[PDB]
Amino acid sequence: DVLLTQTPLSLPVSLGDQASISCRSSQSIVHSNGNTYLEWYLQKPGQSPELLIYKVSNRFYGVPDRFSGSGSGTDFTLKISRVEAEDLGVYYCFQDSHIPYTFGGGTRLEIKRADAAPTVSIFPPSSEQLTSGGASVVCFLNNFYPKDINVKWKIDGSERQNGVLNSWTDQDSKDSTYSMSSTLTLTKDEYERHNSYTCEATHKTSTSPIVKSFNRNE
Amino acid sequence: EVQLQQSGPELVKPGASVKMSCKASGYTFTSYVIHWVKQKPGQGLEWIGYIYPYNDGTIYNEKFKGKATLTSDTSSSTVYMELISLTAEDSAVYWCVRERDNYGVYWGQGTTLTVSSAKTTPPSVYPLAPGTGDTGSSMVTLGCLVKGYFPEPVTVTWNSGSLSSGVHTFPAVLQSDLYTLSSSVTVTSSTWPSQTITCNVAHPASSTKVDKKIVPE
Amino acid sequence: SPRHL
Repeated sequence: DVLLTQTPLSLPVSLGDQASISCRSSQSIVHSNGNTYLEWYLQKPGQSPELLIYKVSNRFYGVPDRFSGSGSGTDFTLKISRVEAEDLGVYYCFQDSHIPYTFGGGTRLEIKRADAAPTVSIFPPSSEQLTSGGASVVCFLNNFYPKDINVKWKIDGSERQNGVLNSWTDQDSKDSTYSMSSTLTLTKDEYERHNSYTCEATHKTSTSPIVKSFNRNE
Repeated sequence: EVQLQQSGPELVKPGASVKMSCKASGYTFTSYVIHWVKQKPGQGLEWIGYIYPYNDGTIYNEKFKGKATLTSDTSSSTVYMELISLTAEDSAVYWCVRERDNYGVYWGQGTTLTVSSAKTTPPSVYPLAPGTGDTGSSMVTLGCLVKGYFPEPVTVTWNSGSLSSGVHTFPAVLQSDLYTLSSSVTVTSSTWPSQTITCNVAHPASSTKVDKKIVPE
Repeated sequence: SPRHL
């Protein structure tokens, strides 16, 4: 097969700045008719891919001129000028000069906005969940940047590491932030043998953690 | 308007087979080939092959010969992909996509295939309301915890979609053959609890819809 | 000419 190798894997770029990503092929991809059928697609989070560039350098219908493609031989480049928030997602190069058609491995474009601290909210187990014998404490850490963040759970002031499950959203195309959900799950029995439940969020935006807590004894 | 409409999500046991459909409308069905594309987490995008409805001619990625079979039925304007001898490696989102013209490239909405011996399990939907005695003005964040279901997908909306901004629905995570997902919504304090806030959870695999109104604790 | 995506 024609192998397409994309670099970098991910690329943080601020709004208004230029992004440049490379696609390298394992062989020449000149079709028998003389054309080089290398394409660039953008797949935004949760959507199907959108075609940006075809035949190396031609802009597809409805694609702005700040997307430009170049290359020949085995080296191809997509340049994105004056990046906008809606440009985030995974960019793929693609070839149909040879069967089987193949995709590159993708390059994730990340919008580098100004740092933002999370809004943190803590939630005790629902009464419904307690009737099934389980107990989940949830902390949402919402609309922050950059993505890296650390959540520490404490039960009665002692750090708890077992039973934590964390999940991050994709980058938001409107405000360029991330959000994450942290769920600490215990049995109902163990939950009712303790008083205080705390999630502490440590983030680049401050040297002190953001602390949200509740006491079962209220 | 060109539309490709794919069949719903599927859970199939290893070793069995599945057939997925892609119904085309809004153009001359025999004029364009339809491709199938595999999107497996961690593995980018992969082209499987295409079928030309005009004459049922097919071109396959050699990797999927003996795995995928494409067929076409012009009288119903539908193409199909059948996958046999399924393994966990076949778990993926599968897209159909119509050969482009000058106006666009036309993708179906995708079909999520899970290959597993684990059992379909409906979700438990838990309301997330602030604890008693805390916070105040001027916004309030609520949520729903959707726990213990299998397989994917689950969809979550808030107030039947009327609440769309300020919503964060978090990707599900699989533990011990059951998924857990959560969704938060942030509204002005003047909205809740004065007006109703309800998370709507749908789990097609178990034929389940749950509405959970968020009530103060 | 390839049948494009």
